[PDB]
Amino acid sequence: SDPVLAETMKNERVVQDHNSALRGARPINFGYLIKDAELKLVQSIKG
Amino acid sequence: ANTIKVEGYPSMEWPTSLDIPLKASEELVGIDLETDLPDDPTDLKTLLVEESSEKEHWLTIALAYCNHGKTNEGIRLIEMALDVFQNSERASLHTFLTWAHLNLAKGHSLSVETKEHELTQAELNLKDAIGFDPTWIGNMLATVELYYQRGHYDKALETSDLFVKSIHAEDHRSGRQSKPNCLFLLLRAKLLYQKKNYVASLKIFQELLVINPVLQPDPRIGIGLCFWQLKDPKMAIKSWQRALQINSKNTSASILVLLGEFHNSLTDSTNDEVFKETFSKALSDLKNIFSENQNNPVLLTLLQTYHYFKGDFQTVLDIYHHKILKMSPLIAKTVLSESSFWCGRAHYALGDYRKSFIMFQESLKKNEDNLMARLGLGQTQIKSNLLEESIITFENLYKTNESLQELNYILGLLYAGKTLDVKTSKSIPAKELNKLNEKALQYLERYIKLTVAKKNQLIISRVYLVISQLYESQNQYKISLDFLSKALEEMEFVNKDEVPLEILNNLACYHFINGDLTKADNLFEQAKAKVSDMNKSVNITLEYNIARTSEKTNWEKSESIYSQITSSHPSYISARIRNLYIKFAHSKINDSEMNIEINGLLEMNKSDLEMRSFYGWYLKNSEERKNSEKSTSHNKETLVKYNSHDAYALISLANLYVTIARDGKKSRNPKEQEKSKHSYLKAIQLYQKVLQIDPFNVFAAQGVAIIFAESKRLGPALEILRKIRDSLDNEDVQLNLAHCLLEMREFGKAIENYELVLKKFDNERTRPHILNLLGRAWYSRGMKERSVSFFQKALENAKTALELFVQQSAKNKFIHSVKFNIALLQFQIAETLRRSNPKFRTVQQIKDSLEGLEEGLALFKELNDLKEFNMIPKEELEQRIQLGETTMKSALERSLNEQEEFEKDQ
Amino acid sequence: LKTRTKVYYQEIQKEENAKAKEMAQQEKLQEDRETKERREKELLLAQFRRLGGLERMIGELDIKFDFKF
Amino acid sequence: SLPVPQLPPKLLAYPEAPETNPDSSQLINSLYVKTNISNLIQQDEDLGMPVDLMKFPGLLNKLDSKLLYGFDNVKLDKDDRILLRDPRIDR
Repeated sequence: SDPVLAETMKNERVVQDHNSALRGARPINFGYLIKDAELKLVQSIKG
Repeated sequence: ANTIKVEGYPSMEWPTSLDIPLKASEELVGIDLETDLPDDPTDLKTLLVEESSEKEHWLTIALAYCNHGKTNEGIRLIEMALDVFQNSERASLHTFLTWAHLNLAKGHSLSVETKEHELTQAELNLKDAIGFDPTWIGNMLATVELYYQRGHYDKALETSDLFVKSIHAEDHRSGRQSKPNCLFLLLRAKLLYQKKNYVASLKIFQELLVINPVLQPDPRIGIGLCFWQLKDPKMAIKSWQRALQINSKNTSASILVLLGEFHNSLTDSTNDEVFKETFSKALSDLKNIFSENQNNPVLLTLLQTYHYFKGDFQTVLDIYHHKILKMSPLIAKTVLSESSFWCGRAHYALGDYRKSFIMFQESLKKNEDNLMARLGLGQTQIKSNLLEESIITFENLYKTNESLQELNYILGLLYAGKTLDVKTSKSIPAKELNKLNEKALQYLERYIKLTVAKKNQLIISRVYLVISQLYESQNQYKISLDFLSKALEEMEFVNKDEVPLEILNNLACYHFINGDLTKADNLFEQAKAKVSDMNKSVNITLEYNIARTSEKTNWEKSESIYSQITSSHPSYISARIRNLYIKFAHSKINDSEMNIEINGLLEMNKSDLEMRSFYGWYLKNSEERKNSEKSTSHNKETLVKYNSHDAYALISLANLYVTIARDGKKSRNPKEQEKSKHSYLKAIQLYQKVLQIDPFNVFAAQGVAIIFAESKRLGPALEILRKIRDSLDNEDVQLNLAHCLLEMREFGKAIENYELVLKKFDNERTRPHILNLLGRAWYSRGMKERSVSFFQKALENAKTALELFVQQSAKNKFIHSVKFNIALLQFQIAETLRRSNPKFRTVQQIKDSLEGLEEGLALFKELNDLKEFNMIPKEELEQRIQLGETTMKSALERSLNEQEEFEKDQ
Repeated sequence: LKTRTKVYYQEIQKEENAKAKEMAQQEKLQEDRETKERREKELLLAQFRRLGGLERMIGELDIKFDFKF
Repeated sequence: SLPVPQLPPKLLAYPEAPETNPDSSQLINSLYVKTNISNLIQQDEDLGMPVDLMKFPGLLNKLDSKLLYGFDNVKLDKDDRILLRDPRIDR
């Protein structure tokens, strides 16, 4: 439609996505919790 | 005039007068050979044939003719002498003619055919002279020189070595000592220079200087040449300057001193004023010298250079095509290569890349070590959309130019452009793309270092931009901001007035994610100061940026800017999304106008993930909106497989489906407990996927967290919460810390984090309800019966929570249990003071407790009369009534006026 | 090979090498006054030694030729 | 819990700066400053040193080749003796 918004459409870049600012400010890796889960998970819920 | 003249040195000047003898034997007929030489040599021929003069007089007059510019006259004179002196006396005449025709073949403004004719006549007369006297030094020297003039350098060197061997042998046979022949040494020196043996050449040229410091051709020219090729330009120039100073008429030396002037102006000047002065003097000397040597290819190439830098590209092409091209076969390959190079620069500047390619190629064909031309070819390949070919050219150059700064810059930028292209990221594995990134960084960083090493050269500040952009692509924003700021600090130094608004804005953006919003706003607005000329599309973005920093101090300007932006342009979603949050934070609204306008927003761009995340936040916040059962479908449809493998709405669905399972476990029926055993493992069946997609997502970490405070494995859990505190300042995570904490837990650690929630913020719904429910800390604290001042601290808690919720009567339909909590600790201060000892501090203390007890009775009445009250059985209502009230009415008065007597006793 | 001129050449060469080497070694002390900083920054900011500057500075030169090619 | 959907201030791309592009001739000019006329110091294949046997009196007219052998016992000036040193001796 209106192209005055068009120049802006192609010159601005995304500093941080909505799926990528869900991480705080000094991020810590939580890759230990996958195995922590699938251990405690399976050790708990057996029916 | 044309001879070296130095005080104290020897001289090589010819005699200036000549007498001829006569048979009448009058010993004089003087000829001053500077003046009395007739323009027609036949006039002297008549005298020389008249007196039957000796041959040496013919030769002396001919050499005076030659050493006066009239070489053709001397030639014709000895050619007339050749019709007279028969037989063996011809030898010296042929020697003279050989050298005279060599001289003529050394002349400016010659053609291919004229030069070949002169060299042929030289070779012919040399054949004759060798036929007579094959051992005279003049003939051997002419042999070597003719070999030289025809480009047969190896043959010339071998011939001259054999001649020198022969001479030393003949001298050694008859006892004579062999002195070094200056001309054999000079030829050997020039030949070794041709063979790129610069050390040997230089030694011969220096020793020639010692043997004959007035030798012509000046060995100091060769000295300077070798000094230059051996990377000693200062000594080279010193040599050429000396040659010029001792013979101001030495044109070669004047050209060499001129080149030295250009070089020294370009490399010695410390400021623009000295540069313009010295360069103007060089250009002036160039004009003066050129006015008398207009066929000189070095001077013409200097003119090509000046007219290139003067923007006059048409004259560069004209010099090449009308002057240099016609005399091409008669000029040295390196000079011609530079001339072609400048012609190619001209074509490049005019945008003619086919012709510039052709010209740089022709330049390389006559000097493949022309570094400038090879860079020009690389750049032409860039302009011609031959990027991979240009990279091959530049890396082949890099093999032997590892330390060239411009090459490192160029290779770094080409690799950076590749790394940041999306097409390459779509066609090569991630590891390869990352190695490409680090190769770009290697090139750029070594350029930085090389330029910093020479601590007097200025870094092109774009390198910092590019390094910042490379680190930005791989999500390392600390180093990215560092390099962006380094870029601007170098950029404000050079022309502070015009730094791009982009760098100030983007530094402000990087500061926004850091936390400094006043500095971000500051630089955002120093950038709005300098916005562009036509279609200023940058204002929309700048105003949104300022309006988004202005959200938590002075959001009235958020109001203003967002409103005008959305009124001016409609499609900007990122504007009025945040505007409808400034909405919420201040509630200047009807909820119905909200749902109307957003549930208009929804479908205009259905597949925008962000507004999906806003309507997920629309139905789950502070006031009401309890069901959102369709929100199951909302946030499962946001994914719904069109764009699967994404986290936000996914973890929202997670949170809801785990909230279901607590209500599942509350039931006594085993079927729904086993059913909640599905709403509980759906959690860990999806949270695992979202930690797989992005480990550092903090909120998946609190997912696990809220399980353990709920599934009674808290020990491991408050570890994770202590960590997510490091990576979050949300009040939710830290009040969940004090949640998981409060259970099986002394008091100190609870009230700690609950006054940290207190002071972190000033929010008005979480605060009342949460610290209402968790004065419980001091309450259970007191179920341990610590002391009375902590009982009254729990009183503070209760009291304020009550007055808040009753005055905040907008949503207050949840709290009659709270009311009973406060009534309960009125009851529990007394029940603690019932078992007591008189030796306590008593005046003005527990009076208030009995007052509160009667107040709690009054509070009990209200909940007695209510029917909706399903907290405790109504029988047990009336029964706590009777029990705790038959005890207080017969116990509290007891204690009160029992302690009054101890007040009498103290 | 002990001609006077070879010995003379070699003696002068040794002397001049010694002198030039020593001067190069002492180049740092001779006139690195406070002025090293003045000259380094003056050099840094010469426009002719920065991108586009050579053309700018040469463009400002009045002098030019009566080219008739 | 959950935060509000964040849309931070947007980065802008930079305008084209051809003077610093890799195809910029200004890089060639900056190199020219350092290596300028170097490829011209050799003016012709004679190296600017024409061998002319008519500069030696007695040689071509009287067949006296004495002057080809220089002079004995020349003492060189300061300006000529410094040219006898070895190259790049300023380290």
